[PDB]
Amino acid sequence: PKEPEQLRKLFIGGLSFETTDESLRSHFEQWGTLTDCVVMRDPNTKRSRGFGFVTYATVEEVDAAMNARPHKVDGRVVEPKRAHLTVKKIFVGGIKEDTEEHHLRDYFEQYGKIEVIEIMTDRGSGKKRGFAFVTFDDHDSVDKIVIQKYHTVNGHNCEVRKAL
Ligand SMILES: CCNc1ccc(C)nn1
Repeated sequence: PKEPEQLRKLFIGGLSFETTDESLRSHFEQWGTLTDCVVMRDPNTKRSRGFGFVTYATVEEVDAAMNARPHKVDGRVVEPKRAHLTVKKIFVGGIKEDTEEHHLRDYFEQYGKIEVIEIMTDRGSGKKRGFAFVTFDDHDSVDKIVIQKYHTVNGHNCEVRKAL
């Protein structure tokens, strides 16, 4: 059936205070069907809080919207994020001693543009320790990676988390 609603949402920060439900929707409907679109407002003044959210029908639509950044909405470049600890680096554990840089590259390059691959080695012996760090040029790669239940790299079932 339908992917969980939480995984179909984009929070949108940095809105122009003149953006409305209607103008935010007209913008983001370019990349898919929107089931919901709200600008957050003060309950008493109705003045914009400067952020909102949109909900797409599918995760592929969320991907399309993030691939179309930067978004200029009503004259202002906004900041869309998936459902925040916003980082560009992941820890990859469980890769043992036989996983190479090209294994990590070939797998993770389909999530985002890779800038650094660091396979960790023992400070004394030089032996591989069984984990690595991958740095991307942008946070959405990481956000897509860490919501997956599973990552299989070089036949290993890997543990992947955000790295600070
Ligand atoms: C040690 C390998 N480092 C990297 C960095 C970036 C890319 C794309 N591939 N490999």
